[PDB]
Amino acid sequence: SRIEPTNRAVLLPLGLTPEQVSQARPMSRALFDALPVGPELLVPEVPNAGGPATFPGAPGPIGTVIVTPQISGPQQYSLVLGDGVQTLPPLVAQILQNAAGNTKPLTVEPSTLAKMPVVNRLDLSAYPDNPLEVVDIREHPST
Amino acid sequence: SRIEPTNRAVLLPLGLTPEQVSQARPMSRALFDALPVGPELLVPEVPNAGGPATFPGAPGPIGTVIVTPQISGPQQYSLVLGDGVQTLPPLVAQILQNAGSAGNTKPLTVEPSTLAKMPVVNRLDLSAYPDNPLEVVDIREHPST
Repeated sequence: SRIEPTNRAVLLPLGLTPEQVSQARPMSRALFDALPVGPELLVPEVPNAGGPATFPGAPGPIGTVIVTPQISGPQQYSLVLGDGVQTLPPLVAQILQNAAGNTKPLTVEPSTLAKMPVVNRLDLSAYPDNPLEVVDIREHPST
Repeated sequence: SRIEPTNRAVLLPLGLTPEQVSQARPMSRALFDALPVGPELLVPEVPNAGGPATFPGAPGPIGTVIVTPQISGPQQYSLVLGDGVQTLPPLVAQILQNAGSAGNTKPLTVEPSTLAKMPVVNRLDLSAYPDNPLEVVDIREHPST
């Protein structure tokens, strides 16, 4: 999956550094063809951000982020889609929380959030669960 | 590598103590010649310190330490040079603050959106220092090397 050096918004949550991105070692043309391609590691774009929602009871316009606490376990983050909401993992939410944007998401009650319709339309496959454990090539010269 | 007992700014972050260093045991001439010499453990000499930056929007004078807020992910320290900023390892940032204190005790906190505009530059060598505290061996239990 492709990455860029200037995009502090995606590097900072992921744990990468611009130097560590620009100074990486070369790769053979043969290995580059064997590996299947993933999407760009970029801030996931939301279509028609700021528009009105299709469903009743929506806490806000398209592209806004909503969060609800729990009695136990972590807080459940979510984003407003055109036809509903989709739950997002913490690391994905941290990407969106960086542009400036709002200082905090819309806080809401668990029951109303459970009553709203859930949709799945934005791809999360490329983003991980925790900061990446980047292998230091000087000690591991082969892949 | 050489180190001096008067430089409290470097002894403390590494995990050394002035008395401990002064009471170190002898070394034979035979072993002194065998070991290769490495660069000295001293405070990094940042060039042209204190002047204004060339690039726009610089958060402070050349040589100030910058950090980013913890809410946006693991904190990355950096140094502002004349033409841009270069990253710093955690252990070295502590030495620059302690030595370059002159009464100041903390860095300037800046957000990612304003940080991303600053150009990246690499103009000083910093690979000598380790990335974590020194596990100094208590010589009474290991008198041979």
